Order: sequence, then C-alpha cells, then structure tokens
Amino acid sequence: KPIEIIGAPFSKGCPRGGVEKGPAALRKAGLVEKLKETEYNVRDHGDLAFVDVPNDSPFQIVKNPRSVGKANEQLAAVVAETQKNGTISVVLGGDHSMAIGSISGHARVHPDLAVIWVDAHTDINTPLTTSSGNLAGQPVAFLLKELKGKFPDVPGFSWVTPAISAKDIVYIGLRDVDPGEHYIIKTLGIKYFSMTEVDKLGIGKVMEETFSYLLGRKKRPIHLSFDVDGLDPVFTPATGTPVVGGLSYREGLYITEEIYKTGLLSGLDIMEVNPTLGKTPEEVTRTVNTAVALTLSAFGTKREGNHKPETDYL
Amino acid sequence: KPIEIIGAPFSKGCPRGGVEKGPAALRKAGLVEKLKETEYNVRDHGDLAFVDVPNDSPFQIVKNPRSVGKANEQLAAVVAETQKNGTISVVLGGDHSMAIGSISGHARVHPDLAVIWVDAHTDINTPLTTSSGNLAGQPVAFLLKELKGKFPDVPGFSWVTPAISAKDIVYIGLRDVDPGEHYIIKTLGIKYFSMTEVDKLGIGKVMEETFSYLLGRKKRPIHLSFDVDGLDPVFTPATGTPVVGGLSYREGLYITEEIYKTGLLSGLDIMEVNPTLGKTPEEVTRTVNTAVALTLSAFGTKREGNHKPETDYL
Amino acid sequence: KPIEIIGAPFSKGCPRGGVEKGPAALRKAGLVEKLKETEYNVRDHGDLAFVDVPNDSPFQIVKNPRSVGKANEQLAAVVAETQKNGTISVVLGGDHSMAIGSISGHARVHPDLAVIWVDAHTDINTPLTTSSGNLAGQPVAFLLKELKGKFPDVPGFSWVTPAISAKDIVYIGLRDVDPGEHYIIKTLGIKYFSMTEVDKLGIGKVMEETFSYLLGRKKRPIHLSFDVDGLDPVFTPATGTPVVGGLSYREGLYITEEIYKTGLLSGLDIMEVNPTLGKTPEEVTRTVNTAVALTLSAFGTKREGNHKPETDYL
Ligand SMILES: NC(=[NH2+])NCCC[C@H](N)C(=O)O
Ligand SMILES: NC(=[NH2+])NCCC[C@H](N)C(=O)O
Ligand SMILES: NC(=[NH2+])NCCC[C@H](N)C(=O)O
Ligand SMILES: [F-]
Ligand SMILES: [F-]
Ligand SMILES: [F-]
Ligand SMILES: [F-]
Ligand SMILES: [F-]
Ligand SMILES: [F-]
Ligand SMILES: [Mn+2]
Ligand SMILES: [Mn+2]
Ligand SMILES: [Mn+2]
Ligand SMILES: [Mn+2]
Ligand SMILES: [Mn+2]
Ligand SMILES: [Mn+2]
Repeated sequence: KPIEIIGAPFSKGCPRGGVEKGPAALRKAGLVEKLKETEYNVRDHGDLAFVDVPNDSPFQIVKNPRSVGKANEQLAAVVAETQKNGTISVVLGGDHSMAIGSISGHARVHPDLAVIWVDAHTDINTPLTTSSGNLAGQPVAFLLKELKGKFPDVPGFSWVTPAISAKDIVYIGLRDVDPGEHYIIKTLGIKYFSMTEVDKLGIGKVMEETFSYLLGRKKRPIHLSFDVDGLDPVFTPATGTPVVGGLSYREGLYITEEIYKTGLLSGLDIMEVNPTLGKTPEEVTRTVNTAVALTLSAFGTKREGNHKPETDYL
Repeated sequence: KPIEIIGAPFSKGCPRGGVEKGPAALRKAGLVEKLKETEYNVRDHGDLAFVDVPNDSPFQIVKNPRSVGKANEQLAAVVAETQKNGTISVVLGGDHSMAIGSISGHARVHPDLAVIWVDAHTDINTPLTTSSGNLAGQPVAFLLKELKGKFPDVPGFSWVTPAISAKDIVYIGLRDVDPGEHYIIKTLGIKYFSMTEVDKLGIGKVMEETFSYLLGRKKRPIHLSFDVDGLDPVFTPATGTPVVGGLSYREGLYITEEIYKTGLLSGLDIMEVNPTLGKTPEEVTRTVNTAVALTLSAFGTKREGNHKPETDYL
Repeated sequence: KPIEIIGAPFSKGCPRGGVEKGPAALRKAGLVEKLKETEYNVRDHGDLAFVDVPNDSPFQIVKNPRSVGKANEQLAAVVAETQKNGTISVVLGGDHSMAIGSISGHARVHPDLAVIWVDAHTDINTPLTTSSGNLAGQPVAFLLKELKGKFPDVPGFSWVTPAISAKDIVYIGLRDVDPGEHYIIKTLGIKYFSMTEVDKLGIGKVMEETFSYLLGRKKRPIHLSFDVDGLDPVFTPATGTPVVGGLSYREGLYITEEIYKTGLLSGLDIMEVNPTLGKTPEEVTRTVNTAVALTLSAFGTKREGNHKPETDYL
C-alpha cells in the first residue's frame, strides 16, 4: 500500500504560534526514513505553502477565519487527490483546524469513512459557543452534518460540506470539554470514551467497543485524527493545551496498533506537536519521538517485534 | 443539594507541622469559588479555631491526646450540625485524625453511613500498637465498634462513641500497613482493596465491588474520607507520609466520579495536604490542584464534560 | 525455606561497564538485611570472583566470548550447588548474560523448571543474528533446546547444555525485539506477553495466563529472571538499554507477589541494575530501591501488609 506525507505548517487555529514548526521536527526526527522501513511505500509531498489572507478581520469572535478557511480548502484538495490515487494520506501539521481540510478531502474520495478522534478535547465548539475565536477548537463543528446551519457561515469556509454525521465519529481520551461542547456531544448522541470510560473499561475493551460501533454493520475506511494532547503531558508536553490525566504512552500505541490490524486505515493526522513549548529540549524531543512512534505504529510497527516475510533469519 | 465547607487546620495528629495550612492552600486555590459553579449550593463555615490544651502530656505513647480529642469533639459537633440541616459536609483539614470528629459527627445524624477510606494506610493503629504516638494514624481505631475496649481509654476521647463497625468501611489504595494494623484488619474481616487488588481488578471493577459490598443490601449515606496519600507522590507529593506505587491521578478521579453517581455522597474529607512539604512550589501546587479536582469531581464534575440543564447552546 | 544471595558482578555481556557495581548498590541498599526480616532464612554467598580470560578475541561478532563463557560456567556451578541443598538461589548481577549460568545451574537440579522472563527484550539473538557481539542480548539462545546447532559453537560455552525448550519459557514486558529475535520467537511458538498484551489483558489476567500455560499440566519450579529494564525508565532509569512504555512499578510488584503465592519460586535473577547510568543520584537510588522491592516481594512481602504468625498484636 502507498503512503503520502503531507505537511500542514499552519498555526492560525490557535493564538500560540509554533505548531507550524511541527512538520519539521517530525521529519527532522527521521519520520519519512523510518516509515520507509515499513511494509509501505512512502512518498513525501512536502509542506504545503499557505498564502496568508491580508486584512483577515475576525468573524465575530472567530480569529483568522479566511486564513484558516483558505489553508484548509487547499489541504482538502491535496488530500482528496492522493486519496484519488488510492494512497494513504498522512498529514503532519500544526493546529487541529487542519482536520477540517484533511477529512473534508478524505471524504470526497471516501464518504463512508469513519473517524476516530484521539484528543483531550472534543474541538466541537461552534463559532457561537467559543470562548475564544480559536478555530483549532472547532474542526468537528465544521465537519458535522447535524451541526450545519446551527451556526453562522464563516468567511472562507463556504467550500466546506459536512463530511460525516454524529454516528460516524468516536472520541477517545476526552477530559477537557466545555459546557457547550458537552451539551452538543450529548445532544447529538456522539459516541465517546472519556478518560473515565478508559479507566473503567481499559484501553483494551475501549478499542473493542469503538470498532464494533463504527465497523459493526459495514467495514469502511478509517480516518484517525490524532491530537498528541490526547496523551498525558508527561509523554507529549510540547503542545498548546496540555491537560493532566491523559492517555499513557502505552495506550496511545495500543490505539494505533489496533487500528493498524483492522486493515482499514485510510487517513491519519498527527497534530498539535509544538516544538516551541517544551520547557526543555528533552520535552520537545520526548513529544516528537512518541508522535513518530504513533505514526510508525499506525502503519504496522509492533511492540512485540516485526520481521520481513520470506526471510529465513536462521 | 447544599454543601458546607469546614476547615480543620489541625496538625497535632502528626509530629510534622504544616497540614494546618492545608485549608488555606485549598481555599486559596479557588475551591469555594469553583465549587459554586456546580449544581450545588456552597456555604463556607470558615476554619475552626481549635483551643490548645496546655500541659497536654502524652498518654503513654499517644501524643497530644487531649489536644486532638478536644479538636475532634468540636469538629464532631460542627459536622453533626450541618448534617442536621441535611446539607453535605466537606472537611478540608490537616492530619487525618480529624476523621474521628468528621465521622463521629456525621454518624450522629446518619448512623447507617458507609465509609470509603481512600488512603495509602489503614490508620487503624490502636494506642497500644502504635510505634509512634501519632493519632493521625489511629482514627479508625477510635471509630470502630469492634475495637472498643481493646485499648485503654485516652484523655480527651471519652465523648467518642464507635460510629461504625468492621462491615461498614472499605479501604482503597492500601500499600503501607503495619504488622498490627494488618493483624487487625484481617482479624476483623474488614473489606479492603490494596494496591495489589486494584492492579488485579483495575479501579473499574474495584469501585464496582465496593458499592456492591456497602450498598448491596441497603442504600445508605456515604462518607468518603480521602487521604491525598492514597495517590502516588507524583500526583500529591506535598504530604507527610508519601509512599510509592499509589493510585494514579486518573484512578483518584474515577473513584470520585463514581461515588458522585451513587447520589449517596453525604460527607467528604480531604486530608493530609501539607503545603510545607513540597520540594518545589510546583509540587505544592500540584498537590493542591488534584486535591481540588477530587473535591469538584465528588460533587458532579465530569471528565467527559458538564453542561447546564435547559440551556440550548445552539 | 532457605535463601542464598549470589552476586554476579559481570559486565562483559554489554560494552557498557557498570552493571558489575550492581550487587554492591543492592547490598548497600539493605537487601540482605531487609530480606532477613522475611519468613525466610538468608545466607549471603558473597560476590563471585570472575577470572578474566586474557587475549579474549571476539568470536566473529560475539564479544568477550571466553570471558562470558567462563564466568557463567562458574555461576552454573555455584547455583547448581545451592539448588542441590534445596535452598532458593538469588543472583544479583550485572548484565543478563549471567542468566545462562543461573538457569543452566538451576536446571541441573530442577530440569522441569519453568522460566518467566521479565524483560523489555527477548535477549534471544543467536551469535549469527546479533547486530552487536553483546552476549547480554543472547542468553536465551544459549538456553534453548530448539536453538542448539542453529548457530556455531562459541569458545567457552561448550559446557552449556540447552536447559529448557520453547514451551518452558514465558516473556513478559517485551517491547524492543529485533527482526531476527522476533522471527525466532514466532518460529518456535514461544509464549509471550508484549506490552501490547499487557495493555489488552491487564497484568492481572496476564499473570493468570502465564501460570495456566506453565503450571497447567504439572506444578514445577519457577525461575524468575528479572531484567530491571522490564519496567519503564521512570522506575528503573539506571540501566544499559532503557525503553519507553514499559511495565509500571505496580505491575512489576504484582508480577512478583503472584509468583510468590504459587509457592513455586525456586530461582530468581535481578539483572541490569547499573548504578553508573543514573543521570542523577535520585535515578540510581530509584532503580536500586524498586529492584530491592521486587526481590522482597518475590519472597513474600505484600503491599496489603505482612504480620508474624502466632503474634497477638492486641
Ligand atoms: N486546539 C485545541 N485542541 N484546543 C482545544 C479546544 C477546547 C478549548 N477548551 C476551547 O474552549 O476551545
Ligand atoms: N497520618 C497517617 N496517614 N499516617 C499513616 C499511619 C501508618 C504509619 N505507618 C504508622 O505506623 O502509624
Ligand atoms: N542486555 C540486554 N537486555 N540487551 C537487549 C538485547 C536486544 C538488543 N536490541 C539487541 O539487538 O541485542
Ligand atoms: F488541537
Ligand atoms: F483538542
Ligand atoms: F493521614
Ligand atoms: F493514612
Ligand atoms: F539484559
Ligand atoms: F533484555
Ligand atoms: Mn487537544
Ligand atoms: Mn485537537
Ligand atoms: Mn496516609
Ligand atoms: Mn490517612
Ligand atoms: Mn533488557
Ligand atoms: Mn535482559
């Protein structure tokens, strides 16, 4: 199978700059080279060059609307293209708002795709419920069908068409949800596994249930959108919105090795890796490293070991 | 439902001073304000003023008997009063010896109360089994019916009447028990989940079993006495007797969100938070913060999120 | 029952020196004294004096073959002797290559022994599959029956006779396996619980399965070979090959308390504790301490507490 790396050095989704340097740190860590050592075919599409939209006034509270909107539209295009060539797309980016384009793109080629959202937050704040204008915290609100019309159209996001419905997404790791975000996920009956459920069930059963929920009836493509802050700050400190009591390094990898086994991984996002937020070079390294392991894992790397077929090592 | 904060700045239960500053740190952390944002009605009773008993000679080994005794009698009174007004009592204190008064008080109004003791220690040392005279490690010995008469009456504790029996308490997190304390809990058939059981069952099944044990036949009130040292020093370092291999930040909260769901929380204690023991301001902050989260959790705060009823966020 | 401490200050299995200082650190931590406080009879055999084999040229890639070979032959002898006196042997060593002699020795007296290998690595690299010549990573290749003849005889290891077969060993904690090592463990159908299985099952069920696998039909002696790097660097940082996402302090102890309950512990190894690798005195202390706890645990120490029989503490 084919893999296509696509860097999304974008940070306008969050007021904190830095996440744009994420792709670099990741490539710099040996991601592309390491990936190539897998049973996969790796191609690097390079980092997308996003044109800034001058005098990008804020829509009500929403910040950098047109700039985010345009960057995503370009991402959706790119991804939609690789998806058209049946290759698996990997978006290494900055803030999570790029999930808009990554999925909206993926959807154009695979409308029946399921989404497993690993994050500490729901990121489903509609532009009317946000306490800030940060779009990085609103991706899902833009991807949901059940949310269309519930909030005023935003400048730059007219190209977007709700790609999936409430019954096609599953959150994992939630532990920092707003009153509105919470109201919404409950009101729409969106399946989710907060840290409380993971504690109760254990990541083992957790993954078991998410697969039976999403792949119970039909077997469709999987879009894993991984926000590195789905794990505990002790594993991925270098991020804009760290939250205590998260997923462990182990559960993170367990999540990715399962999705690998389903043979249905179609698209992956590795977001929020900000190298400029590590209190120490060890923390940045630490973040980049596990974020790479998550990617490698998704694509076949196993903790029990891996070996090439037809090779008699004895 | 009503909540009544009651500070117990007492430290005579342990030779280390500092736990008296605990209430401050907690209030100072925004506890009262944050609590008020819950579906509850919060009232702050302020910190109790404990009169020191001069020439408080030690009873055999027991230290500051009369001083502890009197402080508790005053606490039992206070608590017994709020309990009389059907409000939920919250004791923010110093050393755990105040559990004597918090429960003995709670009991006067709710004799059928169950007790979930989250701690790294059993704290059931009778004045005859203690290696030290520290009462902070003897609360339960004073609250048990099966332990009455087994040890010599102590000066200042004549007002106390065993509030509950061996079949009404459940320990969670035990991992540092003395030969005597152990002999006792085994001899009296006191249900408990040491860290070994939590490892085996997983906090999920652990909470499951404690509720079926305590609420199996009848549904009675719950008195959660939480020793912040039920968790690992990595989460609550600022405490007098830290012990490695404890409950995780996650398990602590899982414990409190369940007890919240039972709708039976009647009384809560948040003890052993000592701000003077943090090797660094981060450690003290760290302790105070999770101790607050435990409290907020107990009273409804959910990691999956919370939202107000009748509010259409869309 | 009798316990016999045997120090194996050997480091030629790994290019990094330091693990030879391990026995010291452990004794220096109070191991022997603390052990004596158990229901066991402790005897210290002292640290073995290993004669260096001059001009010990490398066999192909294998480094210090003759030196390792000779040291092990001496260890096998020693252990085989205490085993003959029905006492339980405890090898406190340096690199894991000493597992060769510890088990080969144990085997001579108990050929039906089962082996529970707690380590982050399989250490089953045959001299033909190693990327380095480090024997510390090849112990099992020398102990397996199914591996005999699969690799060229090594200078100094002619005295060795495969002590156990693929169906007599169980790995726990694996998370850093080589292509060849992996090919081998899969090709030989060797039961193992990688960190992925532990995540899935939970150390509780994990221990459950390993006992039914190894003790299902017959009840034989247990040789627990514990490589401190089976746990996460956060617990045992001071080691030559640390790997993230390992066993927790808790799971390590849970592993040992179960093996204790089986009443079948016959032989134990506590390897890879390198005091010269702790970035800070706290890290070295931290490693030594949990390594001691693992040992004490193996021999009866319980987290729920322990008390002497026939002693009425009241
Ligand atoms: N980029 C992110 N993942 N941000 C998290 C979004 C949730 C945040 N608490 C908000 O109110 O918007
Ligand atoms: N205040 C406390 N929680 N202390 C713990 C009590 C147990 C202590 N090891 C003792 O011997 O008394
Ligand atoms: N002494 C050890 N435990 N070393 C681990 C052995 C595995 C190592 N990666 C190798 O290739 O040999
Ligand atoms: F994000
Ligand atoms: F998020
Ligand atoms: F306490
Ligand atoms: F305690
Ligand atoms: F090793
Ligand atoms: F190893
Ligand atoms: Mn997030
Ligand atoms: Mn996110
Ligand atoms: Mn305690
Ligand atoms: Mn206590
Ligand atoms: Mn190892
Ligand atoms: Mn090893």
